[PDB]
Amino acid sequence: RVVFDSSIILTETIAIDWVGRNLYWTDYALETIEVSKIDGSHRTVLISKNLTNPRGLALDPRMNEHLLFWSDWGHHPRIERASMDGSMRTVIVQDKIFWPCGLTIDYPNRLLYFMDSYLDYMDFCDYNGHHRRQVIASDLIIRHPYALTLFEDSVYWTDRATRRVMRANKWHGGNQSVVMYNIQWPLGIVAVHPSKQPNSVNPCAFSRCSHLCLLSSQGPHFYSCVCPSGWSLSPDLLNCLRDDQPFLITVRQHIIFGISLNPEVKSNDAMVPIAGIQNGLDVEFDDAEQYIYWVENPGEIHRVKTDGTNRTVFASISMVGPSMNLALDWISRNLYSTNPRTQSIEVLTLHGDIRYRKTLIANDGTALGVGFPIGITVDPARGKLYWSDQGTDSGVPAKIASANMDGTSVKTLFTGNLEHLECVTLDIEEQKLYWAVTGRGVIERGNVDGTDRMILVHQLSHPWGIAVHDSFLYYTDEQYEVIERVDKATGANKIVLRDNVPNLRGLQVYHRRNAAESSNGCSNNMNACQQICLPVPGGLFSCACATGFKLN
Amino acid sequence: SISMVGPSMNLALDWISRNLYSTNPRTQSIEVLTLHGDIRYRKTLIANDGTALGVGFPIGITVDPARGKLYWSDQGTDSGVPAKIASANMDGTSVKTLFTGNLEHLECVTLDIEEQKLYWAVTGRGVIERGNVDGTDRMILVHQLSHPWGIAVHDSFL
Amino acid sequence: WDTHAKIERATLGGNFRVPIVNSSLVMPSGLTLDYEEDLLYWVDASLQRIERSTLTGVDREVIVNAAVHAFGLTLYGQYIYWTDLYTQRIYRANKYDGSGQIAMTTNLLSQPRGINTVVKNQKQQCNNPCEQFNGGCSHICAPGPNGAECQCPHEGNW
Amino acid sequence: PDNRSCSPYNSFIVVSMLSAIRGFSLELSDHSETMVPVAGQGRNALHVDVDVSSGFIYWCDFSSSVASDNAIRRIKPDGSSLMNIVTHGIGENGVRGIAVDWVAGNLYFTNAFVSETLIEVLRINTTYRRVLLKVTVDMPRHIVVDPKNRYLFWADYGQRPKIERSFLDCTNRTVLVSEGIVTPRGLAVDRSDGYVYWVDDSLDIIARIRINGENSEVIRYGSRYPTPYGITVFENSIIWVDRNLKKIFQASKEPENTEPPTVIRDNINWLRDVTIFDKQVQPRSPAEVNNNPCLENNGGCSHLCFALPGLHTPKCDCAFGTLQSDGKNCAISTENFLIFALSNSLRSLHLDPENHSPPFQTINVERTVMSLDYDSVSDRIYFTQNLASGVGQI
Ligand SMILES: *[C@@H]1O[C@H](CO)[C@@H](O[C@@H]2O[C@H](CO)[C@@H](O[C@@H]3O[C@H](CO)[C@@H](O)[C@H](O)[C@@H]3O)[C@H](O)[C@H]2NC(C)=O)[C@H](O)[C@H]1NC(C)=O
Ligand SMILES: *[C@@H]1O[C@H](CO)[C@@H](O)[C@H](O)[C@H]1NC(C)=O
Ligand SMILES: *[C@@H]1O[C@H](CO)[C@@H](O)[C@H](O)[C@H]1NC(C)=O
Ligand SMILES: *[C@@H]1O[C@H](CO)[C@@H](O)[C@H](O)[C@H]1NC(C)=O
Ligand SMILES: *[C@@H]1O[C@H](CO)[C@@H](O)[C@H](O)[C@H]1NC(C)=O
Repeated sequence: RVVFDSSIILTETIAIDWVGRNLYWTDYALETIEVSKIDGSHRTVLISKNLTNPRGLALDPRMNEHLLFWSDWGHHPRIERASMDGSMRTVIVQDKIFWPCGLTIDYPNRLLYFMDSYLDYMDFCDYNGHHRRQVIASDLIIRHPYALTLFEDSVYWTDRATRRVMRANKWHGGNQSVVMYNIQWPLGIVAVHPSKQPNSVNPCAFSRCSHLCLLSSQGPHFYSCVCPSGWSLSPDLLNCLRDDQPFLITVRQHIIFGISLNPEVKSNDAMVPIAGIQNGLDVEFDDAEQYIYWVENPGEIHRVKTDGTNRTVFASISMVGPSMNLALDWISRNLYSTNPRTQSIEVLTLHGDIRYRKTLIANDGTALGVGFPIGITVDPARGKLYWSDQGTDSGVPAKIASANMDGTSVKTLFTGNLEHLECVTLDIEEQKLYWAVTGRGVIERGNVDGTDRMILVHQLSHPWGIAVHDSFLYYTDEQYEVIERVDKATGANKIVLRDNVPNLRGLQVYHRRNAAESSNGCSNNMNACQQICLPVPGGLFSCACATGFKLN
Repeated sequence: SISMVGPSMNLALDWISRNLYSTNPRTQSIEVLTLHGDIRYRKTLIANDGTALGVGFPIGITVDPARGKLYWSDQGTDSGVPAKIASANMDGTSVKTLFTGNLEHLECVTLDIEEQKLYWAVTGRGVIERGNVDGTDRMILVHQLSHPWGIAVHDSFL
Repeated sequence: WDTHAKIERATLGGNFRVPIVNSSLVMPSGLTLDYEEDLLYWVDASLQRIERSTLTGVDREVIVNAAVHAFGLTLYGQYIYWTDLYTQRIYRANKYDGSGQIAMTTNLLSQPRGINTVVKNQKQQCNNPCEQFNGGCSHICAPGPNGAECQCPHEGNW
Repeated sequence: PDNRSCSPYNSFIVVSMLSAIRGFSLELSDHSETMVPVAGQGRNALHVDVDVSSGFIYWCDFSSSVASDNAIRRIKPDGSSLMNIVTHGIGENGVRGIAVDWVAGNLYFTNAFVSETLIEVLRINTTYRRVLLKVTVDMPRHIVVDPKNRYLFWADYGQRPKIERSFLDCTNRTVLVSEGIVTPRGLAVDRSDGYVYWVDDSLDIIARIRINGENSEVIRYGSRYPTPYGITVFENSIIWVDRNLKKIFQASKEPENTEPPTVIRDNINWLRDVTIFDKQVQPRSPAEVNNNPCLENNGGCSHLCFALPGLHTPKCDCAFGTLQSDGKNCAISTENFLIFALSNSLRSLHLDPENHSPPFQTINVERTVMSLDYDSVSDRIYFTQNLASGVGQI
């Protein structure tokens, strides 16, 4: 059985805290050391800062140590030790290390064994790293070791180059042996024996931690409570209350992160980061259910909660059809999408069990249709739909058009100087539209009525994503590899949230939906329409029907 | 050949001074080649210098040897150069943007020397526009075209 | 290199062709002799190991256990040098045990076939019995153990 | 200036974008190509250095797929004289840096292998070629030479990245910068003021440091300059290429300036490196190079001439053999050494790993040779050259 329903990828090593009944692992994709209970209830990033390529993990949960070890083979390779709660982080070994691939612990002797796949040695050192000895060095037996094991006085290591597990003595490496001869990829090795795990008293057995209890080297309790991502620890230190602050949902290729809106916090853990996606372009969130909707190839929409749970395929191309960009109506429970193949704007019903999708606006040959929509945004309260179209050579011009959320009364708000028009976002509070023009390298602003068009930000290379929250405009530039925040009024005070982030994409602030303005035609008249309800300006709801059916 | 002269995409020949003006696809620049004499000399006149007055992606180029003016059509680039119908002296100096805007998928541009007017085809709008060599009197001459490619003006016919 | 590979030893005249070692040998190569210590060293590409033995062959110790197609071999000082066909480089190890297995050269472009030592200094000098009137031989002379050993042309029957 | 005559360009920057090597004028209003572009099949120019006095433009080609493409070549600005300077011994990762000592006519390059790097030197127009340094833990990639100060600076972006300064023979290695540097992709030396500029695309920082450590100041930084890949210093300005922005910027070399950079060219793809081709940046007068001993007749050295700081006498090394008592001639080494037969050649190796100069120059032989035996008496090495499968020969 699989421990985690979500796809936690690039788990280079796994360490089991048998005393605390917790699981520790290192995520190479996120470059973080994450810890969770053995079942998987609460996964939390334990160490994130100053960590590039964490490979190799080790635990000493015995009551007197409660220590953690890991090895990094990236910039400035080293082996670090920290208490199993994440505190007291020190670099025990940082010299004569190039590629510290392997790492193990000899619990009785208090010696940790590690290997280098480049310098080709097998040394061990005390917990503080003061005393260091070499077992195997300057030997062709060790060519590309990966993992290590220590049963009694025998050390077993797997070499990926020689494709053979080998055994020798753990003090001088004399009794060399070949346990296995041909393994396609030996990689990790573990010695399954009760002696390998010394039993000890578990302080967490009687802890009052609400979500997670982790052993700590610091006394007197020798344990501490930990909060899952998006949660804040109460001063009582035993109960964790859920945080409610908004955060930037920064979408990149192959990963989606949650970045706290405060520029001071440089930790990408405002939520459980989605991993394993392919060509992520845009994202939408269901605040009420704490869901995150994103689209990945081929034209398929997936959803997961903010805590990395229930990650499924909400709607497939087989039933719903292809979709590229999203815009979620949180009032009427309708998900508006842009179809890349058909070059049209559609709507999908989240409410209920059966998924109904219909095409609202299609390329009808006039200048008021959809030529090649890139960004779409919705205003459920006012029943207006705003989208950005790059246009086509057939006659449809690059435009920022508007329409009612039933697909009627289309009009061209803005046009001209919209070369390489990117996604467009809507500020509901001020009824203004923010869009990014890559060709001009600017972020313009205009009213929802096609008036007061102004250039908010100048001198951009390839702006991709735009999000407006409170009085700040958050945008991302792919070529600059930067996420920047400016005042939405004038775009003057520029603050770099993140930098040197490759393959940036669109983003949206995970703000709390305004509960006051949480009613429209469909919300007030639920179940009136048989299949699809669409709000229209003035509080009137227009019933529509899915593909293949017609309204009676 | 590309070995001696280098790559070239579109041509515009000066029949007075025996110079052949070309458009380099790889370098995104406008060059000139000397037909007269035996040795072929080529130099780059206008190159993408980062300003809005350079050459982003030139598609059509025409020359007026008598008045010493060079007119070309550029589809522009996302770097900042806009889709334009620009003009310059035939030595590569004094560039200026005669026309801009509504030039999506701008095709080749031809010059009517007799009237000093420029004819260009905008595929995106599906029209064949007309304007003066001084950036004035821009009018739409032909409507309802799918993908107009070539334009030639002779006598009173287009 | 025939089946059941043998380290066949004899005199310079081939008086006593006695195989020193015949077991645990597939493709012997790079035979070397520890003159200072009177020992026999060799490598085997199929076995991928470097072993030493007494001149008679009573003792047999595997100096190097891990190797990749070790083909050449030579000995000098307290170090033993060999070449690998796979990594294409020259290594070095302590002749007594092999502790200091390092690489003497980078990844050579081609495969190093045979490695030898140039003893510019005094080599294994030993008075030649063949010096005195061809060592009492009317024909070719071979200075074997305990006096010279005369040799005869192979073409003729002698 | 007569407005009728033609003369070749004397001052321009040579940009080394992977597909082709092109030159541009420093005057922004000039758009002419200052050199015949170097393009063709298999052109992957990692770095470019120029020898102004001889009028040559060197570059290092790298190709993982094809081994024959990995070479160090040179060509005159008019695109006339192209010859492969270095083609044999290039490692798996290829040549990763070129520094040309115009004063002594020595070409320094960092041969890169799978697990080790060689900082080799080649005397131009000759066959002498010596591996000055062989390192494994460090990863010297881009190298720049300062003959006037008799120093050799390179950049390392491997584990424990740093910028190292060493003498012209790579002896007195000192770490100029060890902190605040991650990926020093590109290195340049200001000849006039004795500064070592560098660009770090990982930290998005353009910084300079004097040759003797001391002042380390940031010229440019921030969200902008996302990926500077190569820098060069001319007069009071630094010209650097940015891969992401596809522009060749130029700004004042002095720090604390805030004027926006000037763009020389735009929309150019796959920018790698830039260098300045001018007689000013490569002085050759004896007073200009602080009386460099290797200026004349290679300092009288038979194989290689290195000018060390303080030592007015030209230190001489040997590409092969050993330096004799005369100090300027190289003869065969008199110490015992190894001899090993490669497939097409017979070579030699000293017993001491530290000494990299072969006891004698490599002798190329027939298709295959499978043994070596040396007869000192006759000073000859017997070898069983197996010319073909069936054609054996002693
Ligand atoms: C290696 O050999 C090449 C080819 O001989 C040398 O290139 C030559 O370098 C000399 C000195 O720089 C050049 O002389 C100069 O010619 C120009 C006009 O072309 C003149 O204005 C200068 O005053 C000077 O006389 C020579 O032209 C040039 N030839 C070629 C084919 O490039 C190179 O210098 C030699 N380098 C070494 C390390 O010896
Ligand atoms: C990371 O490194 C920086 C620079 O040395 C240091 O200021 C910071 O405290 C370090 N943080 C951690 C978690 O090691
Ligand atoms: C193991 O190594 C020790 C020390 O070298 C040695 O005495 C012993 O004989 C060896 N035993 C085996 C099984 O190799
Ligand atoms: C060997 O060959 C040489 C040269 O032909 C000849 O002088 C000599 O007599 C031969 N035999 C001996 C015993 O050296
Ligand atoms: C070599 O470098 C050291 C500093 O590491 C310096 O003190 C010494 O003077 C240098 N060599 C000379 C010129 O003696």
